[PDB]
Amino acid sequence: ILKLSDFIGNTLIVSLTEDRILVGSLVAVDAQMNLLLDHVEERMGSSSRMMGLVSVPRRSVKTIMIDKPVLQELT
Amino acid sequence: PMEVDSILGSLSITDDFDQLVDVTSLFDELCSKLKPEAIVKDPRFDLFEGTHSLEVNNSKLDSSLIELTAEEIEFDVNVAYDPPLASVAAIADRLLRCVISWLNDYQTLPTTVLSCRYTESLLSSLVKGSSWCTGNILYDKVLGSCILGVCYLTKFVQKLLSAGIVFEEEDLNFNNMGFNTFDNLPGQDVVINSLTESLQILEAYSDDSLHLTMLKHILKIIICLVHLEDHLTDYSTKTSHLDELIENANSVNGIFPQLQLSPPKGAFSTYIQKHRSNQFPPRKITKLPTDYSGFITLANDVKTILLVDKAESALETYQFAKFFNKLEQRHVIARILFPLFFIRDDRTVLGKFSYTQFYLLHVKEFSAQTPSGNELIQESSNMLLEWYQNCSQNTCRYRQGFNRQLILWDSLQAQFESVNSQVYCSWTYFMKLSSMIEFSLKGFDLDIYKPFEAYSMFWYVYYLSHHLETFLKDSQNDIESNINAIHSMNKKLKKLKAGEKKDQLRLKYRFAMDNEMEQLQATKQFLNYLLKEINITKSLCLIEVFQFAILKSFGLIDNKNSTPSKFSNERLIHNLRFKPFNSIGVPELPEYEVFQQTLKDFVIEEKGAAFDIKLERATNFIETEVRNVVSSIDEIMQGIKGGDNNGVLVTGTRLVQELSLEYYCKLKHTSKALSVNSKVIVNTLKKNIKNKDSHEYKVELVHTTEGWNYFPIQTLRIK
Amino acid sequence: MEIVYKPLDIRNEEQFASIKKLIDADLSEPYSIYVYRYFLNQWPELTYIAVDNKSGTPNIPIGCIVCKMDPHRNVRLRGYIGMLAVESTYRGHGIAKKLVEIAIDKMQREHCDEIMLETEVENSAALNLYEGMGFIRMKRMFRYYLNEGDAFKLILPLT
Ligand SMILES: [Cl-]
Ligand SMILES: [Cl-]
Ligand SMILES: [Cl-]
Repeated sequence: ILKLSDFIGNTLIVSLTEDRILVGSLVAVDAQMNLLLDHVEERMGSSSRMMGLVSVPRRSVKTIMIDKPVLQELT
Repeated sequence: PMEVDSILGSLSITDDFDQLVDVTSLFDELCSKLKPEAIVKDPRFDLFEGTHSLEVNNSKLDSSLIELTAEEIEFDVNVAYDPPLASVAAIADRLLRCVISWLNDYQTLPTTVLSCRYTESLLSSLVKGSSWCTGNILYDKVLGSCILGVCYLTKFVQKLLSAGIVFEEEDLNFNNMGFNTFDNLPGQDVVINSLTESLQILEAYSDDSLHLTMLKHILKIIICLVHLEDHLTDYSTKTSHLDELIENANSVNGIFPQLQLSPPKGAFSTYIQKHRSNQFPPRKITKLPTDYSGFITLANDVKTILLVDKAESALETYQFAKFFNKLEQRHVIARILFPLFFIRDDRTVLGKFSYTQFYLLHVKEFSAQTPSGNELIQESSNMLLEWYQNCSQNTCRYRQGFNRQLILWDSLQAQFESVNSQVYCSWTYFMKLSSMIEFSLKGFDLDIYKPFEAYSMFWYVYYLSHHLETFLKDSQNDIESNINAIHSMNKKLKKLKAGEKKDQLRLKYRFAMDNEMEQLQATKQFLNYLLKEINITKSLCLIEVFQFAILKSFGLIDNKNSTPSKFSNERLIHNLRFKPFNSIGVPELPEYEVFQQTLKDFVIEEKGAAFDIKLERATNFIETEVRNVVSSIDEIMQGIKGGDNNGVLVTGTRLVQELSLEYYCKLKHTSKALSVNSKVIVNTLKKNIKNKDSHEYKVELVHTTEGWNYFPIQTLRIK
Repeated sequence: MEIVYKPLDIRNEEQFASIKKLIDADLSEPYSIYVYRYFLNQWPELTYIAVDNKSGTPNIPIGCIVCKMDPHRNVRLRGYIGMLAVESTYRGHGIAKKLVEIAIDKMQREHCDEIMLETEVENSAALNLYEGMGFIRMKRMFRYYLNEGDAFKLILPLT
């Protein structure tokens, strides 16, 4: 069985509404699925850049993905 | 979009992770079970850290959504835009005015120097180990040298900020967006040679145009800015490059109206905020200065810094610190430069004295007594150096620096007191009490105090000034006692006939004259100046207190908030205002009841003819004391002009003679304005009592434009 | 107009979003969702809203105040006023003053020793509102609001 508490501190892949994708460590999540991510890397096509601490609202998140080996480690 | 690398790059995004699983569904189920108030987070993590977070799809918090024009998006450094000379000159011009906007106008580095695509290009190649090839000599060689000069400048500013002299992101912004050039950026000799070589290319041009003259002056200006590091690396006091910077800035200003400049579109943009790693919200580019006058201000402020090297006494440095940054806030580069130029690498002051020698010089000139590595002296010397460094802070941090000093001076004085070292205890007391007074009056310049608080602060400073004058008067009496003791020896010698005991007295007397007399006279005349200055401060505070008491006598102001509220009381508000002085033992902070009783003795509670007679005594004092203050200021101004060798006053203002005169001139203006305003108030209020439909007035603390705003004018104004 | 001042309901999600819209309109530089979550989730009892009961939209917030409190030094509780916003159509009716009064009253009943806020030195209306309640300026911060100028640190002592 799983909880959100198991996920915090682990890198997540969050594709946004646009072609941009965010890779960051999950810091906090609230009841409305607003996420706060640290050490965020913004990937758009060829380009990549760091953006630090970013919060992503509900409407902005297209999908949430985690690495397979990391996911099994949390359990 | 259509570009090849962005297309193929989409497949490479997931390459780093071998296997990814979608967990969007699991996240929504769990979040639904959470109570609305709940947040899932690490227990150690504090939610205050998230208060400085970005937010996607928020225009004001998302730099990825910055709107750029086609020229801004497609700008290429390798294209030689036409016309080349005019475009290169326009590029260099805007970059220099970006330098001014950054340092003079306190704009951010990403929106000024880093907004240029050429500086970004050079810094990016420099990180690895001009960075663009256009095939045109103006872009590749001349403009490349310009960018290198400015990039050398910002690197030097980084070294200045590393010393921790001033406060980051307040006096000077240095968000360089993760740029670290290591040792790859060339040394000063290479940069100056590169700029000189571009100058010779411009000499070769047979045709002479205004744009060409512009570029020649810009190039020489950049050379001067690169030479600013000479004042720290070699502690040079030479003003040649600083004078050239002024001349070239003046020549460019006359050229500005004659021609029109247009940099290539997209040369300066917010592009770097959108694509380079950025942890901050996007910011628009602020309007740039229209001329090069900011370089003139920078050059003269730095020239003023180098003057302190000519100091020959502790009093000359002390008065330099009191005045060099006092009339108006100096350029931030000059304000960083002064403590680094004053307190040098080899742990010496100006390369002349050690820290303890410098401290003992202050005690000697104030007390006229020889000492005849102590921990108390080591701490006192560090305390004194921090006092000098606080002088070059901005106008707000300057007052805040005294918060730390007052309790440290007090503790230091009490520690000297416990070991019965009364000479150092005396000098520490002078510095503490002078700092208490300076800290309090500085609040009026910053408009910290509301009009109803004006009596409390002005009377407290009068109270402090009275104790300082009493202390100084006793100090000067001790000096005179020592002077008369030497004089009495000479009187006794004349009575004595030739004998062996007369040889002893002549021996004692000659040593005193050779080793003690000259310093006693200098200290006596120095204390004479301090007594005149503190009596001016004392009189001005009293004049303000009388003015307040006249206003309250007519019912126009009170020493508390006019509209009461349920939440607080006047005693708590009074104690909060005087909290900084609460832990100082000598002089004791007067109790709340003493503040109230003192005001009652000033306020005229009588009515009618009895009121009129007491009011006349108060107004006559203001007018009479203002004229006496003007006479005292005039005497000080004569002494400043005459110098320190005229036998009456010693002011030590040789290095800041013009600035100290300008200060007392402003002080004289305020004094006259206080008297004029007292007459206006009395004439207005006598007419107002007569009329039943009297006006409703409020009191405002008004700054005199050419005055000294430690003593604002308490002005009536119709509501 | 029939203005009603009530504490925040943390369970109401629409009430939450309405507060964000009000505060964001006034700000030159905005706050993230987690700025609001830092205040409202940890000090829900220190955020108040104003609603017009006789308006067409009765329960929509037309004004709000957001506050926190923490120990300062070790011995004193410092209340803090983070945000104050009043809708443009409802300005000039003393609504902001009533929101400050009800928030300070709550923080005083929570044994705050003092209330602290920052404001622009050029914000005459804010200075007049706070200093009229007993606040005094304790500090001036150089270019605290960047090109909008310096700030004053205002403190109202309660104990
Ligand atoms: Cl441009
Ligand atoms: Cl000692
Ligand atoms: Cl008082």
